[PDB]
Amino acid sequence: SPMYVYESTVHCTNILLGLNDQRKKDILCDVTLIVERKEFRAHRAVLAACSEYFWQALVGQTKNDLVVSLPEEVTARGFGPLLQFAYTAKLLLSRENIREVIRCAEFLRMHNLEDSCFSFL
Amino acid sequence: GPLGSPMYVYESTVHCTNILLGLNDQRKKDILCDVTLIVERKEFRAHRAVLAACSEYFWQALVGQTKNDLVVSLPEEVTARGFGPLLQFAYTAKLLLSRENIREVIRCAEFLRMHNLEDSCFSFL
Repeated sequence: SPMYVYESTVHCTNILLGLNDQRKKDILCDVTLIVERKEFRAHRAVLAACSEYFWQALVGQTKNDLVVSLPEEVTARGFGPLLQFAYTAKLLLSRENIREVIRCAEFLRMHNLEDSCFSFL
Repeated sequence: GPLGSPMYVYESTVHCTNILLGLNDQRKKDILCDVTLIVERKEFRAHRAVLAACSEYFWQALVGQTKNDLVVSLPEEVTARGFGPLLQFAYTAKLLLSRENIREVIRCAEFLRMHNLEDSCFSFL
């Protein structure tokens, strides 16, 4: 009658690696975001999981090949690493893009993604 | 390549868990889902991308399915009793079994070729 329990330490990370690989090959994606004239494929469900901003942006949408344009405040240079972060749990930035990424994150209303989150390699 | 050392790092130790909870939540509310699985005449809402990442059987059944409304009938090997805990595993990283259903679930896991069960206590025979 007792219960056997398994909690996988690797599963979440492997799922995420799988989804990121899909994104990079544009396999099984469902939304095209246009960010400052650049196309980015993603899974709306992953995006809406990370943020209320994308939740409201993507919940109703009932279209073949959905296409959502982000406003001018969101640039490609700031968004790219934030999209990749949603798929890896990792941000790795340099002097070139750190400001824009942080500024993008505040527009996309990501709580407490600030200066002080970052560390040195 | 980059300008400057890409040396400014942030790694989140909650991020993955958080995504997976959001996905499981989406699944249970049936919001932002995209496939309906029919298993022994029962319906399960899910995300094809998530199934494809967890299961080789689902990968190969689902890659190239571009259509919006998607219903997928699983064969008779897949029972509701053996699949239920597996779908939940896929969505939470946790598998809870007893003597009553273990064989049925394990058998179903081999058929689906479910990933990330090898570090478990369970034999696959």
